[PDB]
Amino acid sequence: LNLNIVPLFEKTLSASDAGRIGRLVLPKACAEAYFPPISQSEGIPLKIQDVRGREWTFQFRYWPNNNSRMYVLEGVTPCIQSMMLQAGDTVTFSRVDPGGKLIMGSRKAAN
Amino acid sequence: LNLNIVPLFEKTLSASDAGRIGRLVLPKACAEAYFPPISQSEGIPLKIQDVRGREWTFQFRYWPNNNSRMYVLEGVTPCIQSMMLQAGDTVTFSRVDPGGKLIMGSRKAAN
Amino acid sequence: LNLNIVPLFEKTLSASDAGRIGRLVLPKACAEAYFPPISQSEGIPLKIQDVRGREWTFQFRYWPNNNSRMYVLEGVTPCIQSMMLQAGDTVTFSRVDPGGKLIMGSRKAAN
Amino acid sequence: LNLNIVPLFEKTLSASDAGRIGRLVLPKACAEAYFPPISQSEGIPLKIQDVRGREWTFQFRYWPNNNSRMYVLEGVTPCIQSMMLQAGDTVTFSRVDPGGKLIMGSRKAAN
DNA sequence: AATTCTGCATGGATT
DNA sequence: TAATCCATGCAGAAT
DNA sequence: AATTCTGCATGGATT
DNA sequence: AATCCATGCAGAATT
DNA sequence: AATTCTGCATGGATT
DNA sequence: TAATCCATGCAGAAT
Repeated sequence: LNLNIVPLFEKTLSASDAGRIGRLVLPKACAEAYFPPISQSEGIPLKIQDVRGREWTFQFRYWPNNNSRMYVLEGVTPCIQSMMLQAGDTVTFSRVDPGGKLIMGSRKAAN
Repeated sequence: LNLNIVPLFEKTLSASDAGRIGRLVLPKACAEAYFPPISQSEGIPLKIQDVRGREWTFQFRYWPNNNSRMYVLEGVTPCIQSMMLQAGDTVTFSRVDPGGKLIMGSRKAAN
Repeated sequence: LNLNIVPLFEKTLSASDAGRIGRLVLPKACAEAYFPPISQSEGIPLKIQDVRGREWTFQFRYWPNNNSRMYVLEGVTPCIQSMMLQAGDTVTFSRVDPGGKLIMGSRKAAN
Repeated sequence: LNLNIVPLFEKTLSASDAGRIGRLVLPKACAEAYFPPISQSEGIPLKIQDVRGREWTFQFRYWPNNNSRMYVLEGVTPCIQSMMLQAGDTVTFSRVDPGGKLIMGSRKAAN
């Protein structure tokens, strides 16, 4: 056995995503591409560690938006600014295979 | 099957660690607590991935010093340069189980 | 407020303890005297600090094994090795008061 | 090489401690009992490891207050936020030997 | 030549 | 004091 | 044109 | 009547 | 009353 | 233009 980290996708935080309300809008291509598929209104909870083993629990959810859905991680506020990261910076999602483990990272703006 | 990340230790890079000399000094308590034990001064190769998939292979090695040992990773220059680390930034090592895979991260210095 | 460590109990590591499977077999008297009570043998996740300050989360669990049980901590091998313990060395458990925080420690064998 | 944690003391975080001023009042009894002695208002830098192995540097310092002193750690807001603590939670300090290193941990309020 | 690379030595800071 | 640790110095070996 | 920083000062709250 | 600490607060320093 | 949170629905952006 | 996406606004809800 030998494991490998695979990057899945990335999101740069909007002002809305960052803090306050507590939800992060996931790019919908990426959300269904790499995260679990859900049809249920309020979808599954997701559990994801960072590189230091710090576990986080979000609710992975949709909103019907017109014809199609809008994807969110709810319950993000501790993670964002327990990792002390504000708006316009980027949060990253990767995966450990085999086993499909979700791990997240975070890069601050280029300047 | 469920996988789990545990933090191992951190090192804040000295000018020699980030220097062109291409070596990183590991604290001896941390090297023996968390990296595989080594008998021969000629070390062992260690492979370490970051969040973004970029794997590195360093030589984990020691030097006789007084009577005790001094521990180093050699071959970090590709890694330093690539994640763009300077002296005073911090490199962190944590580990994935089962499989004892080594993963690294980094935070930039506060100023 | 001022804090106090109370020693609870010791185990001499068996050849089966830690190792590839990574479980530490607890004497049933000590698990029920000192660890939180558990009804289902799935157990609970338990958090324990080692003599290095490091916190770990192991699974506190049993197997029924006829009427009586056999109790284990799972996920101990990185921690045991961190303390440089080998079979025949000793694993120790202590309590911090107030608060009953559990500490996992170690003294190596008489030779 | 005998490893051993010694617990030193605890403090319950006030709204000013958990606040964003970033100074933590050490009770003068504990501050003089366990931290290195300081003669002069201008403090010394102090390094404290957290339970997950990350190093933090605060300023250990005092203020004249009536005839006696009032002691503080400055620069705690990122660290306090890191442990997801708020007013009424508890911060604890221990001393890992060999090396006399300070460890800071924390348990959240009873609810 | 003169520079870089290797392996250990040494010394400032801390326990 | 006495001891330890680790950032860096600095002598050969090698470009 | 604030906010944050400082260096305390004051006062509520325990004995 | 003491003492200790959570917080007020009034200038200085920094947007 | 009056701020917080839920679940959308609107409309600028970016294919 | 065409269709979505996604940043955010904003009413019934709920504290």
